[PDB]
Amino acid sequence: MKFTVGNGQNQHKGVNDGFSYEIWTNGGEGSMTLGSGATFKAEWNAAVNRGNFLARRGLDFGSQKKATDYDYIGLDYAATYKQTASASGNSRLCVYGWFQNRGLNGVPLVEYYIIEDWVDWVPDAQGKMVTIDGAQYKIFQMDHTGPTINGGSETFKQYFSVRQQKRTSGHITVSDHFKEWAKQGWGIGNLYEVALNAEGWQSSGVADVTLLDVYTT
Repeated sequence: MKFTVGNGQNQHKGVNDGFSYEIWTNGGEGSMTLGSGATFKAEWNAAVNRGNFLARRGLDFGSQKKATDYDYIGLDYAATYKQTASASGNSRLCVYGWFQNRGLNGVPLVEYYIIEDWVDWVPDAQGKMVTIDGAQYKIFQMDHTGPTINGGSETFKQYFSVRQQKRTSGHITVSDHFKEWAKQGWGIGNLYEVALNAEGWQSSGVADVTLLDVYTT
């Protein structure tokens, strides 16, 4: 089952087997092919000025409770991921989601990234190295202004963990990243979703996610 963007429709989002799916582009083309469960394969050609593409699948949490209230959140994945063109472009493979702050006081709206692999460029800022799942990640936060899960342009926060040693398979203790961000004093809203995300800016490539499991205990 395939969903194509950049040829009439710029987005498709839905659910299958209890896991979300979403593909979107501005100015590129691409497709996502679902597999069982949360698995999928995606391909994009957006190696054009301001070409932008995303494909992601994940577990919705309903924005019900503080992300760090969940005792354990695991994500296990295996993928092949390749960038094949770059017009001064880049891409990343990452865990992705939001902390919703609707109804919450003195808490920011957060889009978060746990970046496992990237090509040519990755976000960076003054940050701190931490050890999670036996591996080094740099954590930092930054302002961003743009469209949001809530509607049009606003100024919100992005939280990042960037894996120092790139990889395309393994176990992520997603709840340990949330704890590390919490330890910095950063505000933590209600968990919207936990997804695995392939995105590309002014690039082309493929991500074939053959294993993807997201769970909470």
